[PDB]
Amino acid sequence: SGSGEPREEAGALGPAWDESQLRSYSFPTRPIPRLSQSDPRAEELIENEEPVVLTDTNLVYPALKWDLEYLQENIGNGDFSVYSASTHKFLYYDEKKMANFQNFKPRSNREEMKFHEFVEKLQDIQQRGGEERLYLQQTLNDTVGRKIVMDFLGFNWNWINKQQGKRGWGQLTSNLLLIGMEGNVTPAHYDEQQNFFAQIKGYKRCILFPPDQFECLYPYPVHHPCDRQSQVDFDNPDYERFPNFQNVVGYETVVGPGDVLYIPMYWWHHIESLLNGGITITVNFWYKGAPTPKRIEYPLKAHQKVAIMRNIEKMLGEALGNPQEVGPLLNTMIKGRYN
Ligand SMILES: O=C(O)CNC(=O)c1c(O)n(OCC2CC2)c2ccccc2c1=O
Ligand SMILES: [Zn+2]
Repeated sequence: SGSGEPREEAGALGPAWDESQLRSYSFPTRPIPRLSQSDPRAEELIENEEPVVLTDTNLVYPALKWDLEYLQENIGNGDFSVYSASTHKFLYYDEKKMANFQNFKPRSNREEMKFHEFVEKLQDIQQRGGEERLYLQQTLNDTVGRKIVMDFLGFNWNWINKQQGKRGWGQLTSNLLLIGMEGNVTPAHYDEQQNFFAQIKGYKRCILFPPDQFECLYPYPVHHPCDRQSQVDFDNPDYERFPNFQNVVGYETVVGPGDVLYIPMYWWHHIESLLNGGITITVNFWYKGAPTPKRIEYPLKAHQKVAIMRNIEKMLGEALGNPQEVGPLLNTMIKGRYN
C-alpha cells in the first residue's frame, strides 16, 4: 500500500477512490509525503530534489472549475494534439528520431484537431462502447480565449515564481494541458526539467522512481524514438531481459483536484488515470533546472551520472556517423575488459 488509505473528502462524501481503481504491479512502493506548502519539510524536500505532494498551494485554483463544457466554450479555436492508442499504455515517439530506427512504426498516433472535435470524438467512443482511448496534450499558448486567459492570470504565480527563484531554476518553458480518459497510462519515463504537476479534475496515481534506479528501469537508447522511456512492460516484465526490475522500488501517491506533485528533474514517473474515475485534467509547469555549479562536488549525484551516460551516447552517435554503431562499439569496449 503505497498511496495509503484513500483520503476522505469534505462534506462526509467518503472515499474519493478505492484500491480497485489502481492497476496491479509487481514492485513495492512507499508514500510520497502529502504536505502543506507552509511546512518547512516541504521546502527541504524540494531543495533536495525529492518528490512532494503540496496540498494547499492554490496554484491552479481558478482551474478547479474546468470541465469539458467550460473548456470547449472558452479555450478558443487553436489546434490540440490528440494522441490515440488501441491499448491503455500511451508510448510516445520522438518523431525526429524516427529516422535512425527505420525498422519500427509507431503504435500511438498523434492527430491535430480543434477542441470541439476532441469532445465529439470522445463521447462518440463512450457511446460506440469502443476500446480506443484518447489523450489530449497541448502546450498552452495565447491563442486561448479570454476567460481561460483570466483563469491563467488567476494562478498562484507569487508562490511558484518564488519557488523558481529560491531553487535557482531556469525559466518556465511550457504549460502543458493534459486531458485524459479513465484508465489511460503514461508509461515510466524521466524528464530533464523540474516539474510542478498540478492536478485539476479526476485522480491520477503517480509512481516515481529515483535516478539511482536507472539500472532497474532500462531506458531505450538515447537515439531511439522512445528515448527516456523504460523498456520494461510494467504489465508483463521480462525478467530475463531486465533482471534488475525485480529490485525496483517506487514512491507512490494519488493526486486529486487542488494537489500539486513536485516531480524532480530526472525522476522516473509512471502516471495513470484511475480506472472508472472519469476524465482527468492536469496542468504541468516545466522549469529548466539550475545550471551546473562552479566547483564539482564528489561523489556525483545519480542524475549527473545519467546525464554523463546520455552525453557518451550522443557523442558516440555523431563521432561514428551512425547511431546504430553505438551499441556494437560499446560492447566491443566492455566485453572481457570491464565486465
Ligand atoms: O500523463 C501524465 O500525467 C504525465 N505526462 C508526462 O509526464 C509526459 C512528459 O513528460 N513528456 O516529455 C515532455 C518534455 C519535453 C518537455 C511527453 C512528451 C511527449 C508526449 C507526452 C509526454 C508526457 O505525457
Ligand atoms: Zn514526464
